[PDB]
Amino acid sequence: PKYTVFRIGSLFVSGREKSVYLYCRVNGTNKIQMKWGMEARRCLLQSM
Amino acid sequence: MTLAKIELLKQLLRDNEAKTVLKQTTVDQYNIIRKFNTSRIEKNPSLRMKWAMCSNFPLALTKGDMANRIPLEYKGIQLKTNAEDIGTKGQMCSIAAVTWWNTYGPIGDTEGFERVYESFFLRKMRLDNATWGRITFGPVERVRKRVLLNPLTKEMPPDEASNVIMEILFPKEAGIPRESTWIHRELIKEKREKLKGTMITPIVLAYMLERELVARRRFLPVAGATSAEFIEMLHCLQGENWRQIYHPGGNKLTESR
Amino acid sequence: MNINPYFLFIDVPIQAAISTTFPYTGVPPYSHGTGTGYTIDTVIRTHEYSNKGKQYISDVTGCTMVDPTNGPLPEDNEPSAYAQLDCVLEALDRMDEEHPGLFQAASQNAMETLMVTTVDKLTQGRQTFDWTVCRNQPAATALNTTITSFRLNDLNGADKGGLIPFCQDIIDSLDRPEMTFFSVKNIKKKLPAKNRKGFLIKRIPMKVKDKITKVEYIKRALSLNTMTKDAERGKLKRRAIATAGIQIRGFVLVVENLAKNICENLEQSGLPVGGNEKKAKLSNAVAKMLSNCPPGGISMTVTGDNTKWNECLNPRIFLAMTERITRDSPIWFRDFCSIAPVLFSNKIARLGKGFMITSKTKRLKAQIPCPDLFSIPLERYNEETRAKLKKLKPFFNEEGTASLSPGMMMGMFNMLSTVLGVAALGIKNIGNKEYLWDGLQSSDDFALFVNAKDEETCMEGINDFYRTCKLLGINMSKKKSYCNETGMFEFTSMFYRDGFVSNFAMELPSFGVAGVNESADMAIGMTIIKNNMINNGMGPATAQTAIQLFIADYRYTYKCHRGDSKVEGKRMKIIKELWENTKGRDGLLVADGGPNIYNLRNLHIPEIVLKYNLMDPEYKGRLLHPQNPFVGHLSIKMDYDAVSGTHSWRTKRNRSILNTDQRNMILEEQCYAKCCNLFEACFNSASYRKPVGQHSMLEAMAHRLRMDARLDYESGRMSKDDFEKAMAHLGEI
Amino acid sequence: SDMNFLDEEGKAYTAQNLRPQYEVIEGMPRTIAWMVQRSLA
RNA sequence: AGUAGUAACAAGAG
RNA sequence: UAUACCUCUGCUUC
Repeated sequence: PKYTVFRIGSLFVSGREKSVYLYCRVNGTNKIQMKWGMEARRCLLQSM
Repeated sequence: MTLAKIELLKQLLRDNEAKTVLKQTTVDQYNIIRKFNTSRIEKNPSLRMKWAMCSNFPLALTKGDMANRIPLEYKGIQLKTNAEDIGTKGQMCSIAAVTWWNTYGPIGDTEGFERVYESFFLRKMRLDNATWGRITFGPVERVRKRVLLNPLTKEMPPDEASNVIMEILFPKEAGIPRESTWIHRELIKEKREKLKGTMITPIVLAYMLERELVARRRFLPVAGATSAEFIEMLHCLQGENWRQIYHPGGNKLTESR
Repeated sequence: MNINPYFLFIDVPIQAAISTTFPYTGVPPYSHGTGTGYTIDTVIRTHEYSNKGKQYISDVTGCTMVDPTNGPLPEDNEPSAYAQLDCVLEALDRMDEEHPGLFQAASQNAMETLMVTTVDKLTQGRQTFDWTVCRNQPAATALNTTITSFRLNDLNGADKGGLIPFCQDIIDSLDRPEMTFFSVKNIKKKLPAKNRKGFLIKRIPMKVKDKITKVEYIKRALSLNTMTKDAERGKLKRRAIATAGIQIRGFVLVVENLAKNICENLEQSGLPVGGNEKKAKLSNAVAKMLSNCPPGGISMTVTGDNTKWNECLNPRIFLAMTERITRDSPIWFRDFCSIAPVLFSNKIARLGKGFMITSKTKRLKAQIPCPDLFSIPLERYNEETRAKLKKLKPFFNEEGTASLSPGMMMGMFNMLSTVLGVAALGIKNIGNKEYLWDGLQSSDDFALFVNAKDEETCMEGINDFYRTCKLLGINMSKKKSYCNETGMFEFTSMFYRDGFVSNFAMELPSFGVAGVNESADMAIGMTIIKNNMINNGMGPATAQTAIQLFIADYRYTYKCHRGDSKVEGKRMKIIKELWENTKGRDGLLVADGGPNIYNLRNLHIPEIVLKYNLMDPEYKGRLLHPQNPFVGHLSIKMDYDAVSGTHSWRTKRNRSILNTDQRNMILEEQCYAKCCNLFEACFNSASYRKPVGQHSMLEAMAHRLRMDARLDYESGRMSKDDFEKAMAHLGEI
Repeated sequence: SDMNFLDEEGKAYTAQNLRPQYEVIEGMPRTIAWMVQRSLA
C-alpha cells in the first residue's frame, strides 16, 4: 500500500518471459540509520 | 631558545588579558585552564567520523612550517583550505593531505624510533621467534584470574614509575629526590642512554616508558599458561573446546619455571 | 515449508543460543525534540510514590517538599518510597557486625584521599550544569566559570589547590546575600584598515559583572538539568536523565569513594567489579549456595530487577547512611559527607526545553519555555500533557522549575545504593524460619538465591525479602522478576546455565570503526576481536571473518582502498600514485592503500610495528616525521596500543559556535592556550605530570627562564649580548 | 648575598654586573627552589 | 507526502 | 527596509 507500481517491459529470466515492474516509493532515512546500514556486514558474525 | 621564550613572554605580557591570566592563574589551576575549550564530548563518534569523512576538509592542521610545506591543492585535488581551525588556529585540510604528505612530504629523522617503541617490537620478536605446536580438540576448564597482560621492563607502582620517568625525561623538574632513583639508577642510566638522540616528543617517551614500567593486570579466563608472554597470545592459546600449543621466543624467567 | 527461526530452540537451549535473541545489528531508538514530558512524568511519579508522607514548604527555597521516610507503611504493591529509618539502621548494624572495621577504614581511606584531592579533579566530570549561564557545559569550563565567579565574591579557596577549601567556599557561597558573576557583552571598536574608509568595526567582547540574589542563587546551586536518554537498548518508550551542577560534584565524589571503599570489600556487591570478574564472583556465590543443603534442600534462584529504583530511594536515608557509616570519623568529615544528601534532599529539577505548539493550517510551530508553560489555556495542550501539567502544579516554581525533594536521578549514588541493596541481602533470614537467602546486588539489578527444605518455604523467604526491601524503599519488579530452581539465571544481561554462557551479540556494535582516527581505530578494531575471542567466545573462523569485515568497514569509512585496486576518489588518486611509487608495498598501511597483513596471531601488534621493516626509508620517514603537522599537542573507557604517526590526526572543531553569541569562548580559550603552550615550553613536564603550586603562574616562568638564562650563559651557550638582553627583558617583568 | 657580585672574568666584588655570586634558594616556592637546586646541581 | 512514533525533521541563522 | 540569486552552519547545548 506504500508503493506505486508501473509495468515497463519484460525479460527472458529463467528462459521464459517475465514482466518487469517498476516499484516507485517515497522514503526517508537519517545519519544514524545510514551509518548502521554501513555497519550491517556484522550480520554475518552474529550468525557465524 | 631561552631568549625566544623570554621574547615570546614579553610579547605575550603585552596582551592585558594574557598578563592578567598569567598573574591571576595559579600553577595548580594550570591543570584547569588547559582543559578549557569550546569543544564538546562526542556521544556518537562512530557516526560522526563516518559523517565527517564525507566532508571536504574534516581534518585540522597545526600552525607551522611543516603545514606550509603542504600545498593548497594537488593535481586538481583540494588538499587544504585557507580557513583556520577554531582549536588549532592552523589551516584545515582533507584526509588526502595525509596521503600526499606520506607520498611527497619531507623525509624526517626516524633514528631512535626502534629503541623508543622497543616495548612493542619485543612482541614482534616474541612472535617471529616463537614456535607453534599441536592443536587439540576437547574440553577446557577456564579459570578466571587476574593476570599481567604484557611483559614489563621492571614493575613499579605508578607513583614510583612516574618519578623514574621524570628522572629520565625531565631531570630538572623532578623535585624532591626519592629512594627510587638510587634503586633504579642503572635503569635510568640505560633508558637515558637509549633515548638520547631521538627527536620524538617527550610526552610519547613517557607514555611508552609508563607502558613498560606500570603494570596492566586484568581478570581473564585462563587455562595452563599464565605468564605475560603467554597471556598476550591468550586468544590463540585456547578456547572452551580446543587447545593450542604455543612456544614464545626470547628468554624465559627461572621463577616462571 | 514454512521456516521458523524459533524452532532452533527445540534443539539448542535458549541460554546456549541467547545471542540470537539480541537484535544488536539493528538500530537503537533515539529521542526526538523535547523531553519535558518525560521529566514531568518522573516528577509526578516520584511524588506519587510518597504523597502520603509529610508535605511542607521549605523556608529556604520556598519550594514544596514531600517526606516519605518514617511514613505510613504501604497497604499495596504500588511502588513505595516510605522507608523506615530504624530498619535501615538495623540492616546497617548487621552489615557492620558481619563486616567490622570496614565502615571506619573506608571512611579513613576516603578522608585521606579527600585531603589529597585537588580542585582539578572536578574537570573529569564530562557534562556539567553551569549555574552562571544556566546551560550544560564542559566540566572544566563550568568549573573555571565558577572559580572566576567565586573570585568576584572574595572566595579564593581554589587558589590553595585542595578540594576542601573549594567545598568550604561552596557551602559558604550559600550565605552570600548577592552572588556576583561575569557575563560577556560586545563592543564595537574602529580598528585601522586599508579599506576605502580607513577603518573596520570588529565587535570586541568585554566582561560585565552581573548579580543574583541569595535565594535565586541557592535555587540554581540546588538545580539539576534534564534530557531524554538516547540509544537506550531493549526498551520501547524513552525516558529522562539528569545532569548535576559543579557544587555537588566534590561532595558526591567523597560519598561514592566511601561507598566504593565499602563495596570493594563486600562479597555480595557486583560493583565496581569488572564484567569478567563478576562471573568469578557469581559462579562461586552459586557454587556455595549449591553445596549447602543436600537433604531435599531446594536452592532457588531469583532473577531480580527493581522498579522505580531511583524514584523511590530517598536522600534522607542516604544521609542517615553517611551518618552511620562515618561513626568513628571526626566531625568535619561527617559534616563534609552529610552535605550531598542534604542537597539532593532539597534539590530542584529543570524541565528541559518545553513543549512545541503548532498550527497545521498556517504551517506554524513554536516552543513554549517552561516559564511560559502555564501562560496558555491548558485545553490547547494535548490530552496527556493537560493531565500532567495539572498534576505538576503543586510542585511547580515561578521561574519554570519543578521542586523534587524525594527520589534520586538516573545514576548518582550507584555505590551507596548498591550498599543499601547489599544491606537487604545481609539479613538472610527472618523469625528463624527454615530458609536462608543470599545474593548479588548491582544498583537496580539483583540476583537472589534462596535455600530451604521445601519450595513453599522458599517462596515465603522471597516474600519476606520483598516485604523487607519495601522497608528500605527498595521495590522489586513483580512484572519483570522471576524465580526458578537454581542452575540457570540471568544477571545484567549475563546468562548462567550451569556456567555462564557467551553473549556475543552484546559486544557486536563495538566491532565497527570507533571514530577516533585511522591510526587508533585499527588498533581498537583488532584489539576488540582479540578480546572478544578470549572473553565472549568467538571462534577463529568468525574472528578471521571479523578481521575482514572491519577492514571492509575501515577502507570505506576512511576511503583508503588497495592501491592496486581501481576504486576512484580524491584520496585514492594519490594512494594509487603512492602504490606505484613505493617499492615495499606490503610495508604500506591500509590507510595508505596498503594490504591487510593482520591475522589471529598478531592482533596484539601495532600495524606500523608489524610492517616497519617492510617500509621504504622515505615512506617511514614521511609517515613518522617527528614534527609532522597532523598530530597535535598530546597529553597523557579503554586504551589502545598505537604509534604516533601522520595517521594519528585530529578533526576540525565544530564550527556552529561561530555564528552564535558564544564566539567569546574562542578568544577566552586561545588566550589560555597561549599561556599554557608557553608554560609547557618553560616546563616540559607539565604535559605529563600535573604542576603543583599556589604561587603565580608567571613567577614560575620568570624564575625558570632566569635560571635557564644564567646557566645557558655561564655554561657557555648564550653570549653576553643574549644574556644581557635576556636579563634586560626579565628585569622589566 | 646582596652586596656580593661576580665579574665577567670570574672574581668576587662588592656592589653593576648582572650576575650575583650567591644564588638564593631559601624563601622561594618549593617547586621553584627544587628546580633551581636541581638545575644548578 | 514521507520518514517516523508519545515528538520531531522535511534546512537554520545574520 | 536594504545589502542577501549574498554570507556563515551540519553534535555546540540557551
